[PDB]
Amino acid sequence: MVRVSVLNDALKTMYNAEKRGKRQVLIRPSSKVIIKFLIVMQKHGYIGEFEFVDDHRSGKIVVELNGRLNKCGVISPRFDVGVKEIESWTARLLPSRQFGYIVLTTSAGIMDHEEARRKNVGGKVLGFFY
Amino acid sequence: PLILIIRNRLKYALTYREVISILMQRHVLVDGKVRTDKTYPAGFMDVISIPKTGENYRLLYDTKGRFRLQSVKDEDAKFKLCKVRSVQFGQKGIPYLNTYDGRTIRYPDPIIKANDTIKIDLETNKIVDFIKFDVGNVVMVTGGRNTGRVGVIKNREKHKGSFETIHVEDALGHQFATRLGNVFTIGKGNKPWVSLPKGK
Amino acid sequence: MAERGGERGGERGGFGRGFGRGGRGDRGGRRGGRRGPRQEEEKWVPVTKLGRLVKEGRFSKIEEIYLHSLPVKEHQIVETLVPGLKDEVMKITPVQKQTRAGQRTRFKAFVVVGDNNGHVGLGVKCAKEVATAIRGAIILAKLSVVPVRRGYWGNKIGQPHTVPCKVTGKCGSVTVRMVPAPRGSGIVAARVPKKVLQFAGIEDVFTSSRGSTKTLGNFVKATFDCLMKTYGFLTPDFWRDTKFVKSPFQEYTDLLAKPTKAL
Amino acid sequence: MGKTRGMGAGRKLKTHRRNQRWADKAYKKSHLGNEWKKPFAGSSHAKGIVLEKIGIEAKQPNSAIRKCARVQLVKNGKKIAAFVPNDGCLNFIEENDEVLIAGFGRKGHAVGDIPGVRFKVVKVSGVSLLALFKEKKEKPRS
Amino acid sequence: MPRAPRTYSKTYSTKKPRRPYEKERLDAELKLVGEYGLRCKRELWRVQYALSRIRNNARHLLTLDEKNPRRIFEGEALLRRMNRYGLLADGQNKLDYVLALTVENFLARRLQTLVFKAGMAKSIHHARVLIRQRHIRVGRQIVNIPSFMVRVESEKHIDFSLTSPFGGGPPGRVKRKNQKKASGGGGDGEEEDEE
RNA sequence: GAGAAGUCCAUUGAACCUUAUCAUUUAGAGGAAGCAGAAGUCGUAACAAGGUUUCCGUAGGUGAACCUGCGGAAGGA
RNA sequence: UACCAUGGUGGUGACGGGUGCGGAGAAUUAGGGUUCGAUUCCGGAGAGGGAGCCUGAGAAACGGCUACCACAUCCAAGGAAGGCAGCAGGCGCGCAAAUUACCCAAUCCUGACACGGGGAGGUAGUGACAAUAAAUCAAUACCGGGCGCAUAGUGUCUGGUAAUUGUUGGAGGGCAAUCUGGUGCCAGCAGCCGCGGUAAUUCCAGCUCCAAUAGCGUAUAUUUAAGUUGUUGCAGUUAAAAAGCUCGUAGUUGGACCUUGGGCCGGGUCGGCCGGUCCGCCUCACGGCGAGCACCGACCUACUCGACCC
RNA sequence: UACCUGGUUGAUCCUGCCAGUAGUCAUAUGCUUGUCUCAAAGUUAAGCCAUGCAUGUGCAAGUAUGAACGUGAAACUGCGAAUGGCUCAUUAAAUCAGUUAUAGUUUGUUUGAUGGACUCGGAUAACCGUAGUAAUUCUAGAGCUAAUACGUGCA
Repeated sequence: MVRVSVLNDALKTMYNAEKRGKRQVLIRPSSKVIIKFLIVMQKHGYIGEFEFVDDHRSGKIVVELNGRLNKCGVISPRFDVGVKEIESWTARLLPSRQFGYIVLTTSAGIMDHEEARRKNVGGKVLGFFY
Repeated sequence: PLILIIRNRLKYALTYREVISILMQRHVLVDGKVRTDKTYPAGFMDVISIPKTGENYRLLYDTKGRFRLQSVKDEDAKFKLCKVRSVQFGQKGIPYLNTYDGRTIRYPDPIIKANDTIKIDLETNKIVDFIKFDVGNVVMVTGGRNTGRVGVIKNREKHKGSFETIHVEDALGHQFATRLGNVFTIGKGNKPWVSLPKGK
Repeated sequence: MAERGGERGGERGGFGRGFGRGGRGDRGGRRGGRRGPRQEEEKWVPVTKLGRLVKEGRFSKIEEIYLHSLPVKEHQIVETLVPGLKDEVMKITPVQKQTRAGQRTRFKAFVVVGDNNGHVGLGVKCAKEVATAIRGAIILAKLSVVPVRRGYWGNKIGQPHTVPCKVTGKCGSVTVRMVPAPRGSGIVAARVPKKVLQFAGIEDVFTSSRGSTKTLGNFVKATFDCLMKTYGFLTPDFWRDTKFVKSPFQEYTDLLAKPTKAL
Repeated sequence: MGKTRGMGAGRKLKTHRRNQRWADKAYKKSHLGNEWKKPFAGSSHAKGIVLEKIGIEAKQPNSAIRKCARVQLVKNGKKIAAFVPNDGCLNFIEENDEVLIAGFGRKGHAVGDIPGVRFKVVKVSGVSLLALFKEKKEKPRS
Repeated sequence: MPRAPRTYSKTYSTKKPRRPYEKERLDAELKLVGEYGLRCKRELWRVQYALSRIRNNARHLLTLDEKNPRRIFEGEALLRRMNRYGLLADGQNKLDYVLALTVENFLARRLQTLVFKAGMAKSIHHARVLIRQRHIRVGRQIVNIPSFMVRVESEKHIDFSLTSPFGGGPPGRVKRKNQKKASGGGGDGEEEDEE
């Protein structure tokens, strides 16, 4: 299959762990998710070490919070890509109440729900980062 | 149809089963002729026409799409625009150019494709002008939600099987396109029919 | 009732805010608990880099360190000791001395009830439960009752006689009480499903409710709460799940608001 | 869950299965039966009751027009029924009592209770007290 | 039928005295049971207003109440109307009040704000005072009447809708005994036993 | 020049009887004892290491509950 | 229909069997689905069963024939004679559904040249089978009780009397509502539970209590609840449940990086009848009906851009 | 709003179902209906049918007209009786829906197009006069008569 879930699980598990950061292997779609996470300030930053020739890559993703509570109160997959459970621009069923965001690989790219909504695009939800 | 539309002008009260008398009183004309006929159909651009101390009306569409009468000037009453709905091609240069009202014309006159319109008087059954379906000309839209609006053609897109959409510049507000069937040409630089308030 | 919701800003995010404020701290994460140990170690390295030791005690230092050992002392909180809750309710008064202590004139298992103030107390229900012994099988009773002030915490207690159980029960709910932040005129802050065992206990913000969690709804000071609690009509469990909801709220604003620490 | 929701050639398989497993009742109902059925009976008998306790209700067996013979319970106190008559049956369910799949509800010839009040449309009589029963008996005779 | 709900409403209002507790459901229900009762209108009916109220978008509680100025309600704030289900209510059926210059005579319609309620000239001058006066006078008379009378259920004065009942003088005794012997054997039940 | 009653060949191509069989409603040759009511007899299996630890595939066989041979299991000492 | 070729189809369900019209739509339920598919609108089909034909622009014809069969009918009994699943109405089947009525005034249509016709259709009679609003009480004075004041007496509401003014369901629990009389596991009752084995909270009567109230419950059908067909919305270790396990396919899915197309997506513009549903306005005293206006509709068809991922 | 509560039990929690409760139909039992006002109105037999009746027009479609008094009217010819109505038996099907195809094809009448006042004869119903299986239904031996229905000459 797809990685996707591992990345997600790794993050929340990490938060509970109070781990400084986590690492794993990555793509454009799972860099893409990571970037959205950074954009909406879920994580401090992410890096993809060794990215040019070696057989693999990895991605050092740094978690945000440290202390008290953790930023990622809850993150869950719903349904990955290739796909079906599919939403429309308008169909957008959801969680939070706009507190959180839902990473949606849209048509356009992987963007957040709000952008896609604007973007006038539907796509396939990745997960509901809260 | 002629009955429905004259009957539409009435809708205050008290005809319909009595209907028959209006026609008999020979006070109704369609395109400058006598018809007294209960099953008669009429359609867009027909000119319909009342007494004696009387008036003239043009069949038009309202913004939704039903056919309704509108008061028309005597000057305008003289003319009618006929859309070329189909063609059986040929002779010499004659297509048999069918028009929307159901009129035949065989032959020249200098042009001519479907969606072009012919400006015709009434008495003689003479063709004054041809209004080409092309960019820069003005059109009125015959049906739909989009109905009852006018615009200038910005561009036409042609595809396989049929010429799909006609794009309009216009609006007092903004741009819109419709399929060709919808488009009825009403004006060119040389000759317009347009003097009727406006519009999205 | 409705729906996301909107307006206004700060006003709106007020109420229970303080319990929110402190409380954000005290669960998770490295500060707070969860277990907090090595996370201490990881903590020690930062703080030094920051405030800085001035290196023979002197003036400055003596203060600073005790300004550190207080986030640490605070960190301990596992939300069964008053802190966050306390400051909100009021307070001052002789009575306050007695509660922090130690048994002065009063307090043995008591003394928080006076302080909170007026409020309705209604019996939810009383139930049986029959437990079989050598000579004869001894009828008991277990009564679940709520007076609640403005937070939420349900109580089940029993006694071999019907009347004594409730009296002590009334204290029992008011002490060890946790304030969910409502956010609207009796509306939940964000949708949460809380579950213990095989009960599927979801709440979302729509209309009125029915049964066991309806009388609970009224007493937390909710007025529109659409609670689909399904997997048992067994009433003792139904209230119990719902209490775990109404104390560990964990809406976004909770996650973001954290920056600050207190004496 | 198995697949959940994908594409390439695949929804159809567990549409098939669900119909097949189906508990409740298929193809509406009649292996006896339903609808208002008027069985004319000539068996008055008494039958026993379900595993929990005893009694002995008075019952009347009836053979249905739609070809079945079963035992039906009669509700209300007291009763009489005669030449045939035609007593109309609701066919309500107990969820069970032995051999007693239906009961005959009050209907035409099926009478109601000794002149009362209390009540009168469960356990049932006539105008004020009685008046209906007197007329009722007459019908079948002539 | 109307007397009875008003009596219950009054009972709920007052106090101390005898009684135990309640349950779950009963709390939600009982409240619903008061607010309809002021209006002295039916339950099909509060709920039908309630349903249009649930259906209009806005803050749920308020709209039902907030859109309780209904022609009946309104008269009550204006204080011309003695109680809602008043003699004035009956006056609304009499056609005495106007809305938009036009008449209606159902109480049930829902008034919106900035509507004018005035009486009407014609209806001031009542048809059936004249007739009452008429006897006196130059004739006969004989009084009055409220009633509590009847006619059916059945004189005494405590009577009808509603009720009094009476039908007194049973004796049921025998009839049960007449169903205890009768309902007995035969008719049971083919038991062949012998000890 | 039209062409009535009309008679024949060919074709589409009705209804009774000829099949032979399948289906439905039915009854039914003769027959087996699956569940059940409580008001029965037989033994006392299982139920506590149930007085021979239970259960199980498998065949044999016993009034029967069942027994046991073989091998397996611990939901068993 | 000749001749030549022997085929074409189906593990993505062909061929076949059963089914107590298809769509527009109805009912639900917060959404999803479930359900329902019909009388009406629309298309198709058949007129006792079945084939064929003339006529006419159009019929393979309910109000035409031919004519086998099925079945009533007429008979001066030789021979003819019929089409109600068209209205009204009969018959019997069944749980059960209307006057052997009135009119073309409206509405639309056949006819044709100008007023004629219609069981299309409308009326009224029947009729609580969907709907709603109003009664019957009710407003008010005065004696008697409680609450706001303060033995009493004031201010206010009830339990009756005096003046004028326009029924049915249940009451142990579910589930809301503790008498008295009579019976005693007998009789009967409760759709589960359970009640009666003599002072019954459950029978039955009568008082009283009350839910709802010109309606009500009861049954049938159906759906929600019931996440109990689970897509949203569940299990398979001991609860129904993990295939003894493998070798392998058709069938679900797919690690990284660059680039090209573009089936999966935005805008569209067509159609999405009316009725119904929702908003709001008036019209018959009101309302529901009905009128007029507005707002929403999946999805599916043109066109162009667009590429992250399959 | 929707949400649940009773029963496995000494008592408990979980699995799980029965049952109440909620809404609803083109329906029945029905006790009970003072009221205005609109509405459903045989998924049983596509069983079988008595009685009246469900299609008509000449003041410019057509020449003529016994009988009735230019006015009405019976037959022939033209337009119509196929529209409409109602029932889902048949019925899972290019049957129907939605989109296209159709120069691969029809459209009379009509709306519209294209073509275009010499002389004429022919027989016929009604009306009649009687009739056969004959009470018959039915139609003919039969006198008489009219055709923008017919047949022609034709720039």
